Amino acid sequence: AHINLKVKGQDGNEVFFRIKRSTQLKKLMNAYCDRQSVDFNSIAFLFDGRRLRAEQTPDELEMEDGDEIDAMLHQTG
Amino acid sequence: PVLGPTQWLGDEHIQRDYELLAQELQQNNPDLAARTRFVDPLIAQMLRSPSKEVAERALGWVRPGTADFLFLPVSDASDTDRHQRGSHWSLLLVDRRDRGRRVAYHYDSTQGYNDGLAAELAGRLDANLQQAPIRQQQNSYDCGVFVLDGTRELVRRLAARRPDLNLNNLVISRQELRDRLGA
Repeated sequence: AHINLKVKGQDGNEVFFRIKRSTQLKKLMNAYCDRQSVDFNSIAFLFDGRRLRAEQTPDELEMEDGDEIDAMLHQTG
Repeated sequence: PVLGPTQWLGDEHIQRDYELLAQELQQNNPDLAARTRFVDPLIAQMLRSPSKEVAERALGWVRPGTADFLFLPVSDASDTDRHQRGSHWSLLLVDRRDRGRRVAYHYDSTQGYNDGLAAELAGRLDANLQQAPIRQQQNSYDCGVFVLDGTRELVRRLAARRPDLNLNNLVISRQELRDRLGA
């Protein structure tokens, strides 16, 4: 019922999470930004080359234990 | 995403137009689409990450081995500083056709501005950096539009097998981009 995931930052920093596969990734994203003291709206999360949406769940994305999510700050120019 | 008339483009605007372009190319010229990569600007930055595993993950996502052409939007956003989110966009086209002489053409509407990042990305894609001509910007907010319209013009030229990829004659249209994003 549970899945362990790592969030990997652009500088290589890693944070580990354990969550239910039926739960929205919003909870992991909210917790990562909260813990990193960054605005949720300034961060994008990527998995398998695609931007993740907060409303998607791990089961929806076929995530398996040990999967990594890459967190990147948004860019402007 | 919403884009204003003089708003600086964010990665979300670039990525959305690249998504539309990829689907357009898949429908009109699937053989060129299969050999071309429109790299998400965030993934392009991952490719220059100081973290080797981040850069390698991004490389796998791009799968450059089976590609003849890579289009990379180049942001100058910081990898290590949360407040420096970028000032400028440029375009790197990697031509991998001669699998022994890979060339990375760097189109920058402010000539020279992003050359250091372009060189780092070209090296990480095993390619030699070549500055390539593009019409120079005459305002401080349209660099992202040059990147997107430059990409679209280059794709047309590649599909047509045109030899000259000089973009000094490029015509930009922010309005047409805003139309595409709003559709």
